[PDB]
Amino acid sequence: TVDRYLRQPWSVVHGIPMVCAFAPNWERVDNFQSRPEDIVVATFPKSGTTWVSEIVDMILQGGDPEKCKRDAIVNRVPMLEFAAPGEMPTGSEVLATMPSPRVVKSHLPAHILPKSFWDNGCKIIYVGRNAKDVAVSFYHFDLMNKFEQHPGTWDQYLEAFMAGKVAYGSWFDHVRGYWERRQEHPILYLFYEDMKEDLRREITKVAQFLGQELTEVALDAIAHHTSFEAMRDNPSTNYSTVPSHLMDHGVSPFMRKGITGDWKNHFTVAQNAHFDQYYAQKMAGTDLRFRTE
Ligand SMILES: Nc1ncnc2c1ncn2[C@@H]1O[C@H](COP(=O)(O)O)[C@@H](OP(=O)(O)O)[C@H]1O
Ligand SMILES: Oc1ccccc1Br
Repeated sequence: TVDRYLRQPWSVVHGIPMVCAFAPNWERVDNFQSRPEDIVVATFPKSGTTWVSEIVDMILQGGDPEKCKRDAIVNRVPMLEFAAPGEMPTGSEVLATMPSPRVVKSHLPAHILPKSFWDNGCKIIYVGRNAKDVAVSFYHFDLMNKFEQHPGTWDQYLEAFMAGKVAYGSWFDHVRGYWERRQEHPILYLFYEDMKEDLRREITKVAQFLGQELTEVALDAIAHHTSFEAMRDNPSTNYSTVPSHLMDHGVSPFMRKGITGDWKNHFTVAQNAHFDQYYAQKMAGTDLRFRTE
């Protein structure tokens, strides 16, 4: 019954391209009832959502791995806007029966994140990643995720990505939006590259933002269980339990490569030069900066 929604071109909601299966009955997102205690993990897709979600859930468990093994991260951290009409309950429905503090995954741009989150002052942890690696990760993600419009070739996908036509829209608007919205809201704004550089440093910042104290032992336990290699091999976090007819894990696994700089293995010389010129124009007039190396 969900099949008619899969592998369809993007729908649109509030002017933002949307996963086809997610777009119907969008009032469930507009009118989502948040709780003041909700923790929002917000990202442009493929920017480290799963990685930070597992860290957050681990902090809430005091660093105990086994409370995070009992269920897959897609059930422990539902995505707000997820829907699979006729096969699965929506993310919003699932969240209503979760005890507090709810950890809420979402990829919505800040200006269409449900206004309840802003009015309850919910803590938001945003994760940004450099646009080149995001493009690469999101291309391979769409090759394997049947919810997505098929991306065709990489060169055509990169063009769509730069023009903000992919699901959830313009990367440039997405990352700048949450960067500026911290002026009126508590937002911890993390960078994927900083987490590659020094993961324990970034865990400590997440912990302080959530008001949690971590012993030295728990910090090491969290870092040990959120390494790329650990999360790739963990069935609870590597999405290998998602059914085959929704994600073709053989095309590309979710825990694909987990590095910074895989763009160098995908951008052609020409694509790289054209991207850099366009990026520099788009990112002028913001102090927000990312690292590609
Ligand atoms: N512990 C970890 N360390 C590093 N990268 C991780 C990671 N867990 C997930 N990732 C990477 O995060 C990306 C997925 O992002 P999201 O969780 O927002 O969907 C993928 O990037 P790659 O496709 O470049 O490998 C995935 O490999
Ligand atoms: O399920 C998805 C669809 C599109 C982008 C990210 C995710 Br996660």
